[PDB]
Amino acid sequence: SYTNSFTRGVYYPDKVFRSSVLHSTQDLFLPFFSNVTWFHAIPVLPFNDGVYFASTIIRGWIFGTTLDSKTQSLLIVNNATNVVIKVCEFQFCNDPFLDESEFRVYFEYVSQPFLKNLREFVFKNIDGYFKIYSKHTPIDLPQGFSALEPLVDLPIGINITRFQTLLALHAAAYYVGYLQPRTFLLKYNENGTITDAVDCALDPLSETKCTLKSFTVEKGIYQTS
Amino acid sequence: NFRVQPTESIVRFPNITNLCPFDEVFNATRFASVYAWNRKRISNCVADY
Amino acid sequence: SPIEDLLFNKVTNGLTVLPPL
Amino acid sequence: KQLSSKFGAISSVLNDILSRLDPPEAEVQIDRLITGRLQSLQTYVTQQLI
Amino acid sequence: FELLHAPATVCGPKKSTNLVKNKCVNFNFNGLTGTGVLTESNKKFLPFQQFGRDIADTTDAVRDPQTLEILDITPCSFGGVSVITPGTNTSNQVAVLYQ
Ligand SMILES: *[C@@H]1O[C@H](CO)[C@@H](O[C@@H]2O[C@H](CO)[C@@H](O)[C@H](O)[C@H]2NC(C)=O)[C@H](O)[C@H]1NC(C)=O
Ligand SMILES: *[C@@H]1O[C@H](CO)[C@@H](O)[C@H](O)[C@H]1NC(C)=O
Ligand SMILES: *[C@@H]1O[C@H](CO)[C@@H](O)[C@H](O)[C@H]1NC(C)=O
Ligand SMILES: *[C@@H]1O[C@H](CO)[C@@H](O)[C@H](O)[C@H]1NC(C)=O
Repeated sequence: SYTNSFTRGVYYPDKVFRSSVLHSTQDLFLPFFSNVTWFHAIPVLPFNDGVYFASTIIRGWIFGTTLDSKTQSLLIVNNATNVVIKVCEFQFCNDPFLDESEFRVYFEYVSQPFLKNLREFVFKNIDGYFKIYSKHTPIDLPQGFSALEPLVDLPIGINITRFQTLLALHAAAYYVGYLQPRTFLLKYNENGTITDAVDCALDPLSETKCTLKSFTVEKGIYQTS
Repeated sequence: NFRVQPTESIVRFPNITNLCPFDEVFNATRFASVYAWNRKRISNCVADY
Repeated sequence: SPIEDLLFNKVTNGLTVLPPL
Repeated sequence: KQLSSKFGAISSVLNDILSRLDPPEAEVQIDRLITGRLQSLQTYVTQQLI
Repeated sequence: FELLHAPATVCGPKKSTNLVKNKCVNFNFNGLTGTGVLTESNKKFLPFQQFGRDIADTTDAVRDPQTLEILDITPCSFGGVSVITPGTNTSNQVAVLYQ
């Protein structure tokens, strides 16, 4: 099933604070009005760059290159106490699933867990790192705008080629997006929150707003590109 | 041109965190054999030498 | 003058900006 | 805005280009950087003159 | 030691110094090297935000790691000097003007 994503998927490109200015950034974001493969499964998914993830019950994310013990692989399991991120040469099944005291799937990083609402997660894999972004905002994606604050950084080093999700056996559905490199224009507020993002490759008014570094344009002629 | 100069120097850096395991390796009751040494990896911790 | 007041109110490292004489 | 551009050099910070690097190449890199900055300043002065 | 194969996490112990206020030094806040005064900040940050900037792409506010407070940055007061003088045929005295 396919469903258009209106405007969501905006995360902080850095940890730099800004106050009521406009900051042109060129990083890897989620484009606006791009279709996402809204699943309804109750296999394996390709990884280009980015696992923009949103669901409204499921916990777990398989990451790796071959998914097997031939090279390093990543594992994330979230429960009520903490989060364990185990990286090793781990052997996985074709369709792993959970049970909650028994493990049927087959350095660690113990911190606070990642817990109607909508758990929006944006994943990145560049410069040998791994970055988790999240924002639990209560409510076909709903019409609105919100930021995605950063979280812990995991030094891995290897490249990620394929990924998979998990099913938590007590299900639900989750959106999957894909990021591509482009340029946004983000409007920081006075307090320092991202509240409005405008693209730079859309209908030409958006590109004019990108190339004039302003949100409001007057009548006239503008040469852009 | 007139420019007032700094009079001293400071530096700030975060806490020494996770308390890197080295006392259990450099001060141990028993040790491995000279042919079957056990490799120990220490990471995810700012070292203190 | 009121016209001067209206006109003035409507009109709104290492680099140094000098003040006019 | 032009003050913080690399100008094709190694970096754009004096305390990074004159400490991490070795002066046989650091002299050439800082020469390139100050040449670019002086070119930008000359462009600004010409614009102000016109 | 294993080098040039992975991100580096076993770093040496970098020491820390004491607090300072209202006297511009060559500070170094988690690798951010700069010169400027250290004043109490009236701004409000967010917990994921490290250091601030402005329109002119310059650092204005920084957060120390030892405290949850934030310290503003303002550069040391620079200014050109000028010499008020009459003719040297008239008098030898001069007056110094700071801009
Ligand atoms: C890093 O060290 C500083 C200096 O001790 C810590 O700051 C205070 O530490 C004392 C000692 O436990 C606490 O009682 C205070 O509450 C701390 N003040 C603040 C503002 O945090 C600082 O907490 C340390 N950072 C850590 C532990 O993450
Ligand atoms: C997404 O796919 C649906 C069905 O294939 C289509 O109607 C819609 O126009 C697509 N979205 C965009 C932005 O083209
Ligand atoms: C959560 O999982 C971790 C291992 O991933 C385990 O150590 C912990 O006991 C679990 N907490 C529970 C079951 O409450
Ligand atoms: C910004 O912060 C002020 C208080 O400092 C508050 O009154 C205002 O509502 C905040 N604005 C937003 C958009 O959060």
